[PDB]
Amino acid sequence: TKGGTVKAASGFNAMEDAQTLRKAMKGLGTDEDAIISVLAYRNTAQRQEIRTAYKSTIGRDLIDDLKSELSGNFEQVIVGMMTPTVLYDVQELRRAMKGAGTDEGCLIEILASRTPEEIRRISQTYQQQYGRSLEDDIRSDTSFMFQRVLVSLSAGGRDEGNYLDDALVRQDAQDLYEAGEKKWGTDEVKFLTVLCSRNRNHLLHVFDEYKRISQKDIEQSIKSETSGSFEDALLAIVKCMRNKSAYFAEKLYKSMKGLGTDDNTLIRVMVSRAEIDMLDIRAHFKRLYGKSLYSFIKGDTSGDYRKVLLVLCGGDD
Ligand SMILES: [Ca+2]
Ligand SMILES: [Ca+2]
Ligand SMILES: [Ca+2]
Repeated sequence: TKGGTVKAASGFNAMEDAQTLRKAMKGLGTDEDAIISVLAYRNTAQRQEIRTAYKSTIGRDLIDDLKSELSGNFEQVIVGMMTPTVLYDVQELRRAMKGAGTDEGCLIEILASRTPEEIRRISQTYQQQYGRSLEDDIRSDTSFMFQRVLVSLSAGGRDEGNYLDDALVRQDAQDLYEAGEKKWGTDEVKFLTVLCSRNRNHLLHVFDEYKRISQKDIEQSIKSETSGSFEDALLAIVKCMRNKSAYFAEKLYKSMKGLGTDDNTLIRVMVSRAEIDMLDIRAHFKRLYGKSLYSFIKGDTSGDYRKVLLVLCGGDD
């Protein structure tokens, strides 16, 4: 509703930007501020035009140069910014699954918050890039009910449109209420089938009906009736169906509120949402947490890494 912080620049001159960036890198050292002052003030599409212009104006490769000159978390953010939107998601999913470990939080976040149409583009691109099925990789990297949720989301087969079947909304709400009072454990299949199959309008109506019949929010019941990564995935679906901006505020809060910082999450959220809904994220952050997002980033990061994240945030003093 308020939208993003990062917008398409006016007066955009790709060749001039190419020259600014080369000047920033050429010779010993780097002018990191100059890099920020260009890249954080162009949108992702414009940054692709810079890449093209850099080859033809400078006779070099921009990403290669950035990678050579920069390091650490600042390099990660800048290279992130330079990556086409779909490919960035693809590469984040790959990173989350590569090796014996898994970044489960990353999988949840992307697969719960992207639309089916976005998931299909991601899935296609992952297949083309790696010659691997996204669904098959997810299936390998996760287990049990958590796997069922993530495989379903990755398959991108949720009902679409906004058709409202009042009788089915009622039935679903009742079914979820009963699934929670089954004698020998929650019926987790009912939860995951409703939450993974139904269209958004329908689910928003189920959530309201569930509260009407149970006097409890569906999130409260999820928290008391499920556990583990499976719980976390179901909560992510619900939160994303209600208000994805709020979900991402929560993701940012959790990435910073502890001792230390979940940089991978902070970076991905800030890069991936700066053009979509960062102003809404900021608003919801302030409501939930009574502090500005800006102040959290300022307090938990430093250096050029801080600088660029604060430009992505927008604001604020
Ligand atoms: Ca240099
Ligand atoms: Ca793995
Ligand atoms: Ca911290």
